[PDB]
Amino acid sequence: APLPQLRAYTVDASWLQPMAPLQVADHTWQIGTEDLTALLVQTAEGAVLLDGGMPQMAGHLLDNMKLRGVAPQDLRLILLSHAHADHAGPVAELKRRTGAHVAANAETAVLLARGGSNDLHFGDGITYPPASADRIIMDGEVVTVGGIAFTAHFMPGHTPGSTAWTWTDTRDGKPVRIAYADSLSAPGYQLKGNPRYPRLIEDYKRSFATVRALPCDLLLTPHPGASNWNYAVGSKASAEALTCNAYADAAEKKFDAQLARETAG
Amino acid sequence: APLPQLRAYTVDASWLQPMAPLQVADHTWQIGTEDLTALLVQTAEGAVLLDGGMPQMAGHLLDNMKLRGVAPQDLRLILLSHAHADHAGPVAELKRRTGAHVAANAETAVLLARGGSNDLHFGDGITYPPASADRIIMDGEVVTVGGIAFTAHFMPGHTPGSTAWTWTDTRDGKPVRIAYADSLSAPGYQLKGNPRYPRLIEDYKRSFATVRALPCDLLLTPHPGASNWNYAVGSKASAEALTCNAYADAAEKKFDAQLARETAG
Amino acid sequence: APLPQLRAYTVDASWLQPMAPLQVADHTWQIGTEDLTALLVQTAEGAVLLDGGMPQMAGHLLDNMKLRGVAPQDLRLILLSHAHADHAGPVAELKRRTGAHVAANAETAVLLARGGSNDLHFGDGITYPPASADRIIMDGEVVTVGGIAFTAHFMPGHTPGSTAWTWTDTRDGKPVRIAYADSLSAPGYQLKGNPRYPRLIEDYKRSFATVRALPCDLLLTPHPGASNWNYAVGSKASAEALTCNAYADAAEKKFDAQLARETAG
Amino acid sequence: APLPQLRAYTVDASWLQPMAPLQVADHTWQIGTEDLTALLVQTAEGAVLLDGGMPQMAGHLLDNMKLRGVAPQDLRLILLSHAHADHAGPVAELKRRTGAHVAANAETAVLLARGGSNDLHFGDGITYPPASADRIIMDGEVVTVGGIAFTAHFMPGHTPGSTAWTWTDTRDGKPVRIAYADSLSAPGYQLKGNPRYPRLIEDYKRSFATVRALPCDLLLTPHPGASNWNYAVGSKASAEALTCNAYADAAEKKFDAQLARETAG
Ligand SMILES: C[C@@H]1[C@H]([C@H](C(=O)O)[C@@H](C)O)N=C(C(=O)O)[C@H]1S[C@@H]1CN[C@H](C(=O)N(C)C)C1
Ligand SMILES: C[C@@H]1[C@H]([C@H](C(=O)O)[C@@H](C)O)N=C(C(=O)O)[C@H]1S[C@@H]1CN[C@H](C(=O)N(C)C)C1
Ligand SMILES: C[C@@H]1[C@H]([C@H](C(=O)O)[C@@H](C)O)N=C(C(=O)O)[C@H]1S[C@@H]1CN[C@H](C(=O)N(C)C)C1
Ligand SMILES: C[C@@H]1[C@H]([C@H](C(=O)O)[C@@H](C)O)N=C(C(=O)O)[C@H]1S[C@@H]1CN[C@H](C(=O)N(C)C)C1
Ligand SMILES: [Zn+2]
Ligand SMILES: [Zn+2]
Ligand SMILES: [Zn+2]
Ligand SMILES: [Zn+2]
Ligand SMILES: [Zn+2]
Ligand SMILES: [Zn+2]
Ligand SMILES: [Zn+2]
Ligand SMILES: [Zn+2]
Repeated sequence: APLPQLRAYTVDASWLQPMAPLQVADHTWQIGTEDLTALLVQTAEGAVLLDGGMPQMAGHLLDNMKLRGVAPQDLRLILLSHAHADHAGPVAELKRRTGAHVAANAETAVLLARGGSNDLHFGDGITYPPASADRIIMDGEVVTVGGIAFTAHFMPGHTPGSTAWTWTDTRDGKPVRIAYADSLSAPGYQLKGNPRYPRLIEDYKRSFATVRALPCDLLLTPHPGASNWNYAVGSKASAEALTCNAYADAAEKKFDAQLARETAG
Repeated sequence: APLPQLRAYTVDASWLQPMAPLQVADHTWQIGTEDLTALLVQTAEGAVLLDGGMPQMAGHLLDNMKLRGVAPQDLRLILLSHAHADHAGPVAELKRRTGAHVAANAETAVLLARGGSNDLHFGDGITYPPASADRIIMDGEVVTVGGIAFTAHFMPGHTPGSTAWTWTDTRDGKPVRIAYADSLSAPGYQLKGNPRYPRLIEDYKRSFATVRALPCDLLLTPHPGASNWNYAVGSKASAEALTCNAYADAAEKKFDAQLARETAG
Repeated sequence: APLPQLRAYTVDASWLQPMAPLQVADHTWQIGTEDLTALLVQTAEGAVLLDGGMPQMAGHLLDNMKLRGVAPQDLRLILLSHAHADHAGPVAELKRRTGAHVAANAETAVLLARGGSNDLHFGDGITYPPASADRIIMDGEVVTVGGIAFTAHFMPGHTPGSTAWTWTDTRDGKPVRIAYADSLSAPGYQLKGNPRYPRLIEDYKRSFATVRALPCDLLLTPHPGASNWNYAVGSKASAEALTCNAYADAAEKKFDAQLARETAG
Repeated sequence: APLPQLRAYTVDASWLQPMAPLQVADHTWQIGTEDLTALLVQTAEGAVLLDGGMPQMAGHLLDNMKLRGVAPQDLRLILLSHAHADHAGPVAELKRRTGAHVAANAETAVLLARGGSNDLHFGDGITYPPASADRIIMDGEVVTVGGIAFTAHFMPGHTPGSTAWTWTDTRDGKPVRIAYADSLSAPGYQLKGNPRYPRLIEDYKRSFATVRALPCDLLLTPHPGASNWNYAVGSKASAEALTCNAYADAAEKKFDAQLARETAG
């Protein structure tokens, strides 16, 4: 009996179902798929991309940027929620084709440079082309493009580098404080006494409190279902979206239930 | 219609068919699979590994090292023919589990650090966990472990970093100059006017001449079939093996035929 | 008037004054200089080095290891307090000459890979040869060599990656819990409203509390004066050494005074 | 007697003597110092910089770009002759402040990522802030910005990664084939039997022939004196400049004389 074949990272079809740009606020657009968020923020001096989704989405993102009037070279900066294959997948290829810089904290930088390999929980099961961060970000640091200020809020747990990004856009007239909060799932993770992540539970617990305190007129998440968006319904997409408070509290109830189950079995 | 799923790198079963250590000379053993070479050289001051095969072979290699009396921490150095998934696949994991250093030329180092992504010919189709080289090697440089001297001979073409490694072992008494020459295939490559590799044909042509001039009492290749080894027949494995001259000349005839076919269609 | 010349990183002579190995406990030795700590821990299966001091100390460290019976290849692992030139200076050269692996957290890893350049407070004024970390460590993770367990305790502030390392040695018979706590200085730092380190004050404040809670029968610090060691007096070197509590409290009083002075002027 | 202090990399004052932009052709300007070349090429879709000189020149270069109408964000690409402190010195800082990408061959990439440390001949004596290459270039590859095509010609010797860059500009009307050829010095190098560079002499010899064959209506070199430019005399700066043939032949005569002297003593 030979050694087993490598097994591809396959996802639900809706994670790979392309959509046209969906306007979130005056400068902010969802340009990823129906089930993976990729936010384009268009400024007077270039564009910012927050997340890119799966590795095979690079061309779709560039197509949607062009629909928005954004040439590849106009992308100045890539920001990330966390460096897993379904959110940072196409970053290497996007950098090559745009000249964009990547800004991320040290934890996200080292995982991205590994292509998601040697993941604390997934091992080498879910990888993607490696990419290097060009600017290292600290907790609370402000990154500014075209006058739009993006603030990082560290929320470790789902990954050590998990980050929420906040910025204030407008809706026609009035300001809208947008919060792009990272995932709070723990899919198949060993939570208690994890030798690769000894303070995992403490980090999640603090991250729930960080999410609750975010400036947050409008919450978005890497998976739209996590904050109750429906990208397929256009102008009704945000209607049932959760607050940052409700997102944190639902995530913590799920976490507490999984911890109790882990303690049981 | 959604975007396509990622597709795993699958190979012939014999590339993943484990074998027990096969002795090549007094200190040198084939410890990979029936169809992928991985050479262990055991010295008074630790072991050297030349190639590791596929990513999922790391545990098999460590098992065979232990059969040879070589504990994981006793592996001092990893050398590579070239940094493709089926030859350098398990290098990252081997480094983590042994403390070995990797020595390679600059071209092999940059490809390895990318996990084989953005390959000049394969793109992102065939990747593996990224790894960093700890020592950069120049053409003709000598690497010595436990008194055994390994000499690098650059033979670019199959990859820009393709390298032949030579060393002198013994067979009971008499010296045997071993040549571990890299692959000379060009699988699906565009050879002529390649914008990612403008001097590809010149490099292959020079590499044929480098292989012909190697010190070479015994030739081995990353794929045993390439030099006419049969690892499944034990002490008869090397009986029909090619000389370095015959390997180079057969590879150049194949190359010339493919170039003429490329020129035709 | 031409642009100014580059200016070397010069230190007090005692930071570069070599000393013979000074035994701290049964397996632990100070092998750096009179004014820079470099701890060698010798185990049944190889040695661990915690810090190396200045870049030009590599040969002195190897000389002292040899005096201890430790050949260069016997060094298995390098640990760091923080990645500044006077503590991590010779790490690159030590790795090349020993085959050791470096283990560090993500923050220390990214600063080390920059050679201390683009430092949040020093800019490019104080740099050293870059080095890569081979294993990324999480808060509370245990690294074990030869049965001796080293636990990391993150204490950000002096650098984002600042780390205390703890292990239990023996003194003849009885156990001694050693705490190698990092520096808590803020030399010339802007503490309040620092755009490169927005949560600097919160991190220092938490790090004082982390240091107070360390398992700590014997405290050592990267600069011996910081914990009131005198490496020049041999067996009396530790006599007046501070507890972890006193070190934290003295450091916090200094920090509070500097913050008040920063608030004033 | 203590260990010696670190010693700064100091150069002649004229290597740090700033100058205003000196026009070389319709799109090409010398914007470095009187004694260090840094070429700005201005295109319809952004600027290219070839070399930057010393680390402390970053601000001077940005000042000269602004004089040319080139904002920091308008710099798209940095190209290098070779990755030594006096030519690639400010690359890290320029990348941070412009968003430019660096393109270089694998040898130049690995040396740049080391900040020039562990240099084959200089060791750690001459270092600079490390920087990463964003695009790896092959021999003869064409890099295009704003329709202007830059071709790389490898000329190893001074460093393994030494590269000549060629492009065709215009002088008012007529085309001018510019050749920016790298240094061919061997300052204090051991040429014969160098274990860190065994094929050094063969590489230099081939590089003389590469330089002789360059498309070359106008030659420039990293040090203007090497090709007999005088940047201080404005429109007469290129009057006595050497051809590519004469540069190669003078460099080879110097090399041959140094080799004979090395063979003697
Ligand atoms: C298993 C996932 C997937 C993996 C991950 O990022 O952890 C990815 C590697 O495949 N992405 C994930 C994430 O939280 O970001 C996870 S969890 C899953 C995603 N949508 C679902 C959701 O959020 N609901 C509220 C139902 C659960
Ligand atoms: C297509 C391959 C495979 C790929 C490669 O390394 O290029 C790998 C990525 O899947 N390894 C390869 C190599 O030359 O190293 C190639 S060529 C193929 C391997 N054994 C065969 C062989 O060498 N014969 C003499 C029949 C041809
Ligand atoms: C300015 C330093 C020097 C610099 C640093 O590491 O920050 C280095 C870059 O030069 N190392 C330093 C450290 O805290 O680690 C600092 S502080 C200085 C060192 N010994 C002194 C001390 O600790 N006392 C209790 C008097 C103060
Ligand atoms: C010793 C140098 C200096 C060093 C180098 O790059 O090698 C640098 C590290 O300090 N740069 C150098 C180079 O060739 O690029 C060298 S050689 C020196 C520079 N101008 C002179 C010259 O080229 N003449 C024709 C007189 C000789
Ligand atoms: Zn995830
Ligand atoms: Zn996800
Ligand atoms: Zn291959
Ligand atoms: Zn192969
Ligand atoms: Zn410090
Ligand atoms: Zn210090
Ligand atoms: Zn040079
Ligand atoms: Zn120079």
